[PDB]
Amino acid sequence: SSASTKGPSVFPLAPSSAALGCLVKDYFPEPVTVSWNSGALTSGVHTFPAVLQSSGLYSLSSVVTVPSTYICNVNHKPSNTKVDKKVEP
Amino acid sequence: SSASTKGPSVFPLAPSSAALGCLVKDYFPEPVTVSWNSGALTSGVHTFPAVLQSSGLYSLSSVVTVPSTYICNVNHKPSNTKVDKKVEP
Amino acid sequence: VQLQESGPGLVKPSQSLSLTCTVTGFSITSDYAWNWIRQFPGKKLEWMGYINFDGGTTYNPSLRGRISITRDTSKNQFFLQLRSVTPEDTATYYCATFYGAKGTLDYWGQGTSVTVSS
Amino acid sequence: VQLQESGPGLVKPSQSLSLTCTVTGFSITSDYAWNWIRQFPGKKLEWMGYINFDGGTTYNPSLRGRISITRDTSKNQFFLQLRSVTPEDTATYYCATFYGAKGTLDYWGQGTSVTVSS
Amino acid sequence: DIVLTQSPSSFSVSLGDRVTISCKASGYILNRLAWYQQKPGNAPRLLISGATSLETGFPSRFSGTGSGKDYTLSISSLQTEDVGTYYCQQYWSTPWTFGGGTKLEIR
Amino acid sequence: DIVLTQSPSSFSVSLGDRVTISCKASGYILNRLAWYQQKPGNAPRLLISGATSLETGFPSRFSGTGSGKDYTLSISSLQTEDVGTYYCQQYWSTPWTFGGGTKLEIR
Amino acid sequence: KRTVAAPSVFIFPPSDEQLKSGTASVVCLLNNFYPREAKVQWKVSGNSQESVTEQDSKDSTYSLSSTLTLSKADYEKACEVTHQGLSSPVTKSF
Amino acid sequence: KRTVAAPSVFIFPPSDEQLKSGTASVVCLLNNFYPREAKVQWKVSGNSQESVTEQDSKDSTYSLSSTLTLSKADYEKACEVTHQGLSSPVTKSF
Amino acid sequence: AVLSFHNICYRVKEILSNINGIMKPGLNAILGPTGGGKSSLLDVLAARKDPSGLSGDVLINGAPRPANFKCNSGYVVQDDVVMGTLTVRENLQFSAALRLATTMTNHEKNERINRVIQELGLDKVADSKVGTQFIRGVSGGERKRTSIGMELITDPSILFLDEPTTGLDSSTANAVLLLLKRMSKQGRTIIFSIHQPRYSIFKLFDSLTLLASGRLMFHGPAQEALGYFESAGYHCEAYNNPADFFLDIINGDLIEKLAEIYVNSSFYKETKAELHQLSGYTTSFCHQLRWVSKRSFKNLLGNPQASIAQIIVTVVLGLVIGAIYFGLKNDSTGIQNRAGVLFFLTTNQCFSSVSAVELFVVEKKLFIHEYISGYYRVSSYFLGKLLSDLLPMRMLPSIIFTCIVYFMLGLKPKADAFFVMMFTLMMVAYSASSMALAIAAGQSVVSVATLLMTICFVFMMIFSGLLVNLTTIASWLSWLQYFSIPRYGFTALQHNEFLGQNFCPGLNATGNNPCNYATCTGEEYLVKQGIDLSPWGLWKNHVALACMIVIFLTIAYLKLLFLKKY
Amino acid sequence: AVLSFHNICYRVKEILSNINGIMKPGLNAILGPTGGGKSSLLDVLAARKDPSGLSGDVLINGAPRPANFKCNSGYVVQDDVVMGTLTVRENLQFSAALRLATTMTNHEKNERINRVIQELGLDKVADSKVGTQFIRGVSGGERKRTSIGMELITDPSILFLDEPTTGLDSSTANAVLLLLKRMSKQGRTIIFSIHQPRYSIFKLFDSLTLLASGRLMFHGPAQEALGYFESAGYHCEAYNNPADFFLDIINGDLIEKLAEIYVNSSFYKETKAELHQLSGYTTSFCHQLRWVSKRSFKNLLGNPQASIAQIIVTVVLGLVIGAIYFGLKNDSTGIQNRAGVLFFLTTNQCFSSVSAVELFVVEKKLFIHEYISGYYRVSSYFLGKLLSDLLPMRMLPSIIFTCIVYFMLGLKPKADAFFVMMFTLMMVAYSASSMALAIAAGQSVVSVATLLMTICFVFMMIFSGLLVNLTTIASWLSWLQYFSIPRYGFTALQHNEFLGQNFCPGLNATGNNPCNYATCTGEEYLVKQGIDLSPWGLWKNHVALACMIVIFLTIAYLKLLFLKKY
Repeated sequence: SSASTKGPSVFPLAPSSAALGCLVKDYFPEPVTVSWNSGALTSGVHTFPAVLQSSGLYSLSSVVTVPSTYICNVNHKPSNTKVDKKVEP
Repeated sequence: SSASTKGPSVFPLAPSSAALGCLVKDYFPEPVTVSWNSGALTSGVHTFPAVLQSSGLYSLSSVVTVPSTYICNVNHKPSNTKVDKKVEP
Repeated sequence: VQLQESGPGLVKPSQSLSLTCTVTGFSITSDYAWNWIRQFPGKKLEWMGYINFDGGTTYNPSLRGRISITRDTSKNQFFLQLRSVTPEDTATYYCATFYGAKGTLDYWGQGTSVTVSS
Repeated sequence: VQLQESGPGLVKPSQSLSLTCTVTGFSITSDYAWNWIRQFPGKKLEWMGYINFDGGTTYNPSLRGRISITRDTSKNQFFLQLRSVTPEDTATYYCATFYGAKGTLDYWGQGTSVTVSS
Repeated sequence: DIVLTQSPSSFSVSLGDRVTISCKASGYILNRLAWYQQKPGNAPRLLISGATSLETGFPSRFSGTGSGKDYTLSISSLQTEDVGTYYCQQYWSTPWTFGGGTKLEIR
Repeated sequence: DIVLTQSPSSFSVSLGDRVTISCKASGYILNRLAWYQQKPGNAPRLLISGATSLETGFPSRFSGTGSGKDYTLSISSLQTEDVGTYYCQQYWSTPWTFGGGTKLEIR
Repeated sequence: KRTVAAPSVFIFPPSDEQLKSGTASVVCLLNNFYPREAKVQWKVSGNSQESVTEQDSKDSTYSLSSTLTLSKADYEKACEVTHQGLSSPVTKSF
Repeated sequence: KRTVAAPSVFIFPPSDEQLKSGTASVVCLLNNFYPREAKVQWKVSGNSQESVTEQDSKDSTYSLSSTLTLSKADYEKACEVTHQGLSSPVTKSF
Repeated sequence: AVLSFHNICYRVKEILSNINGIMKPGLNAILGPTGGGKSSLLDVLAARKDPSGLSGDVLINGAPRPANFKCNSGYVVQDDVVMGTLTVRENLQFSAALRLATTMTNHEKNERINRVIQELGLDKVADSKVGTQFIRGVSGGERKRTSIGMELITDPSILFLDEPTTGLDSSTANAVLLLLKRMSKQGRTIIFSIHQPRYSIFKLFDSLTLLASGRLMFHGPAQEALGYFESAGYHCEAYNNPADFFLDIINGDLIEKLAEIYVNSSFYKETKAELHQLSGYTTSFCHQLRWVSKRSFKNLLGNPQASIAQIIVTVVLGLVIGAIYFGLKNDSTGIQNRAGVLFFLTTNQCFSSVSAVELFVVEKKLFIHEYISGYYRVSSYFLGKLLSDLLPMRMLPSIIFTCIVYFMLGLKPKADAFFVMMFTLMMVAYSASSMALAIAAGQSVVSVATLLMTICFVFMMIFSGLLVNLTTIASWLSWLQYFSIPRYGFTALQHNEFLGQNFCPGLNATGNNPCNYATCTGEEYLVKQGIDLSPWGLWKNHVALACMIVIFLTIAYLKLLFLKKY
Repeated sequence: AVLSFHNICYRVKEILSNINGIMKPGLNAILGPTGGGKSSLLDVLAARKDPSGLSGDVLINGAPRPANFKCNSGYVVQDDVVMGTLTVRENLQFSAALRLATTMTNHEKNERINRVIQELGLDKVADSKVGTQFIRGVSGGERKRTSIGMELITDPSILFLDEPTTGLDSSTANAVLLLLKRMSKQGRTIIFSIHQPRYSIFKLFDSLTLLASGRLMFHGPAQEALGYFESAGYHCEAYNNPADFFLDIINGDLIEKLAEIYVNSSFYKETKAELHQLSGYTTSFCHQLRWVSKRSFKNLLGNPQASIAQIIVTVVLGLVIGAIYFGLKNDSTGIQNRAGVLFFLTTNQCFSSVSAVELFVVEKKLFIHEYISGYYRVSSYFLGKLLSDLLPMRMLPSIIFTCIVYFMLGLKPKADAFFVMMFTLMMVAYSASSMALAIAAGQSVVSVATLLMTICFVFMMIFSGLLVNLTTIASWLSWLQYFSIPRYGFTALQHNEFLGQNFCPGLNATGNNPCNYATCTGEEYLVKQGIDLSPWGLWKNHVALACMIVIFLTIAYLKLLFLKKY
């Protein structure tokens, strides 16, 4: 369990038919914050409690509940990987 | 003692030139009592505290101090060996 | 020496919670005091109370009137009963032994989760 | 841990008796109380007094004003000094350690004889 | 009652380094302080009893060095077996209380 | 002060037999009673410490079974290693006192 | 006791955009289930991460989410959920 | 301290009566010595016995005594004392 | 009946030098300055002074006074000793119950009471209370009439009154002396002392005796005194009272001149001739116990402070202690709480028992008057007052404290343990109260006894065994512990609470203690206080309290037996 | 100077109804029954009654009484308030030190004192003590003269005396009124009340005023009263005193009939005419404190019980405690002994301080008279009495106890520890004494204040921390501990003794305790009592005692400031 400073991978997945989930996969140091429509929506968010791996890395699951354009973006701090992801309506 | 009852051996020794010593050598059970001239001279006696042997028998040294006929005798208890010994003037 | 919690893992609001602890390798009426401790989803620990080897008992004031601890000396059991249960607690419950002369919780059961909700 | 008595084995009536005890494997200022005990000819035991780890001291009332116990913390020594010595109290003198929390004389020196005569 | 504070909620330390955990009481505790180690999925396990005495079954890499109201747990040369959550507990006053816990998230 | 009586000055017992030594206090002693074994030419050695607890480095053939003012030391299946003088001691009151001693002698 | 409920399951497959990167995060969302304690297994494992979150704010069930990290060499070749609240697993494919 | 001393030594040989019994009890008495702590050794080694007693009533010196038990086959063929307060030991023969 | 005194002298040092006179049916007044013979002559004539000093002779109708005379004559004290919380009917009934013969039916005693209460004009107040600090009642003039009626029960041929109007307003004092003159016309001989009477009073007297510094200044018919002193050489103006003019002559406007003139005067020679011409229990112990106890009980009920106030303070203090010590624990504080609450309970029984000093002290003047007058034995009085006042007022607060505190604290939940506490709290109250009666009996003031009682209890309370460990005290003080009342109470209560308690939670110290200093059971606490763990270690304390009761109640009785009555 | 009063009425309910008269150089007497107007008219004339009820007008030489009048006129109390342990010279010197101007040399004040002490005929007793319980001294006649001289220091034109002959023998009462008649011939106006004068006094009066039930019944020249009542229809015989005959008429041998006659009588019309021919601080605070303190100190030295007896009791109790607790140990009994001895020392400072109730209560009548007479401010009086009496008698026993016990017991052998005990024992004595003065100030009797003080200390002493462990008490009582004086003393003493002590011999327990429950060091004992181990944990107790001193001494001052003087 050893982390050198490395930034998250990010992926939003479109629903079956509704809720949107974006996963912020492996990163460290850990003070990550996640933003929906770059702050234009904040109701109905649940970031699920983060994981820890045998490498010493952390993982976070970000979800919105809404009958649906969307942006998932991540202003992660000690690596300037300000990761940004999009879906079409 | 390792074992039950046996009676003392007794021997008085005459002096060099004065004191008289009689030794009451190996006996058990232990509550021996010693008499000089059958009680006619109780003054100047010292019975030394008894020994204990590797067989567990007991031994007692009986002495009188006096410028000198004498009797050393021993009314020993469970063995009934009423041992008696004599010297000349 | 050795402890084991058991009981219903799921209970209604305003009902009563109930856990047995069974002891082996020692007698609950010989020595020590016998505790209940809970650990919250927020990972903090709360001590709840004890029954003593002589059957005297003591409780945390946070649980005023909600708790009692009782025993069955026929079979080395003691029991947590916690009435008017509420979804705000919903913790993991441990029985443990307080050693008396040393002052510490030296032996613990594996602990059991309790869920409370509508 | 390890104790050893030493001193003059022979002393005059109305003189003062004096024994050193040297301790090794432990420090006399650390924890215990440090005793003197005597055993009489025609065996019986008398406890005489102690000095404590903090330098406080206590004595048997049979020895009223005759005894003092003192120490040299530079070299783990403590001393029995017994004034107006008399032929009635020839004995074998032991130093020993009182364990405090346990309440017993757990460690003893080999002891030293003292003769007093006219 | 008496409240215990552990000042950091979590650390970040490298393997093989030194680490030091601080527990602050509201009242005087007079060394009636114990430390518990918890591995995930298990009961808390006693590590130190009294402010300074280590339990048989832990290595002399651990020691506690508190007095008065401020207590601390030291690990010198920490090892991979030491990863977990640590709690102080007071046992001076009858409503016994734990500190908030602190997590050694070894990195 | 408190005086201890051991009733016999000496016994007489065979190898492999059972023996039982009685110590009577004048005051209540509340289990602050210890037993010492002395071999000839040696210091007394502690045997029992608090009226019922036995020292590490003695056989479970010995045990003490007193209460109140009357205390006793038992040997069941005595052996040749056990021969010697035995003393009780109280440690309740500050002038500590030994019993008169009692001797075990082979038969 | 809220009223007991075996799960509902929704697959979260990659977008038309993601597959340009040579690897994929393929995902399986567990929703409406009760009482907290289910598990997920991956078919066509090891490359997996998952979490359970708190109770839902209007019906008081639970939510859980789970992952597999995968390559353009093996994505185009399912998640199965085990829960004790019904007699069998349920499964669906990306 | 009474005034320091060596021992004085007296042999205690058998009577004309005792030798009729097939064995003898020849003896060695240690008297006037100080301070208590002599030893006796026998020459011309088995079945040795010895004992010691308190101060004398006028000078407070000690007394000691010792025994060799012996046969009619070997009586007609001495005790020595290693008291350290001498210049060197003393001996005499029955 | 005529009372004649010849050559009276009295010494304590003389105070009556040589006095001669006769007194007769009618109203006879003894006057002079306050330090003179006036009061001492009345108390010699009445047999109220000690016969050891009296050197003359007193005769009735020409025959000696019998030893029985104190029972056959009435004597009225200056300041009234009547029971202020009984009614006028009840005060007369208590006198009639004890001074009349046991022969008489209750109707034959009520005929005597009715003749008396009518003759005194008390009819409108017969059933009114005689007045007390907490009870407005009958007026000072009627209070004086009531006291006279307690002597008229026996139809005495002679009444003595000490200073009968020296305490009343002039318009009452004339009505009291007009009542006395109507009584004198019944053939009763009335003999009394007074302080500076008005001319309006002095006109009533049938004889005057005048005394200064233990010398007689005049004796004769009363209206002749003015003519005698004007003949002797003094002068009275118009508008001036003869009774002030006499005391003015005594004060020199010298007493050797006034004594020598009287020896030469006609009134002496006539008196001397007359004296040479003249010189030619009722009831059982049981009935006295019954009536003494009865009066004492009505008095206890007729007072708030002696009853209700002490009960209210007991209940309030019982509930305050019950709140502070609520729900005792079996922990490190449990010994301190049980030791401290039981020490409060015993020492509170001692200091609340200091009020027993007031039992005999407030009654002293009434007791001495009734005892000299032959109402009762000292035995039946002393027992009848213990049985009535002291007994119930020491049971009640002991029972109340135990019922309130015991189950609030949670002391040992056993029936015999509760009754042993109740009995132990009661024995320490009777013992402390008996010590108060031994200190107080025969004294005249509450304050010195109250101080000495308080000083005794603070020294006894050091030796109680809480503040100093009794096993540590040096042998030359240690025997002082046997003299302490709080210690026997506190030892019995500690024995009863602590046996079989445990105080180290999680540590079974019953068979061994694993670390020596811990003090984990109530037996370890008891032996560390030097207390005995046997049942005799409990009961030894109650036999000690019973002995202190018997010794102190004997000292209190012997103090009333050898008190000086005269 | 002539003092005249017109249409005087007074109400509390009326007590003076309507009264008119003139008083003139000479000897003027006010007579009647005790419940009548006699004393209330004297106190209205003298300005000794509250002006809120007074409904008429009083007028000197034809001009109003100034507010300054109480300083320019003499008033002599019925029962003398003179200092019984000062001498006659010293009592007059204290009056001269405060009533004369600060302008005057000590010789110019001694000329005033010598003129006064000679005029009163005190020359043979000038340096004798004025008499006390423990000190035989000057007799009641010269004691009354001494009190008159304290008013003559100022050469007052008017003297008022309430009841000046009441409590004196008839020859002394004549000598006092013969002295007063010689003074009246100096031109002084002397106005006084009497309880029923002897004829030989009544002949001396220059005017008589007679009052019953708040009605005037005569006012005129005194010898005309007999002729007026014989004209009104009554009869005096030979041998009868007019002054008794007037009170007999008032008693009905009706007062509305006798008041109506006076309104119609010649003596009214003559009086009414003249009343229409008319009507048509001195000294600094410092000097007052100096002399108040001086009188108070001479008084403390002039008494055994207020000084020597408390010192002797302190030394004896100090040596008794020193013997019982001799040579404290560091063993299992050492905590009990140190806790119990320090608890005895603080509670003894509380109960011995109950004697402070007596400070102001015994002086109350003297204080009110001297304050109304303008001797001093209430501020300089209250401070001058704290500084003189209370201050030294609370230092001394605190110093003595500490010097005796400390080295007998073997308490901590450090210089600052010894002085912190001495200072803590002294603060608890001043605090307890200040609470006594707050309860006692303005009350008239010792007994109720003494009981209330004693009841307060037994409740404070429960919350001391020995008898109940304060950490265990329920939260709704627990705040009562902050009100207790013994607790701040006992906490400061326990902090000072126990820090750094060890009590488990043969065990070290500074870094760990091998088994809990053992209680082996004084810090473990202190925290188990709830005491704070910091230096502020010691000193917090002394700031609390200083606050209780300041609050209670303010309540004692405000009680004397708002006491009713009239």
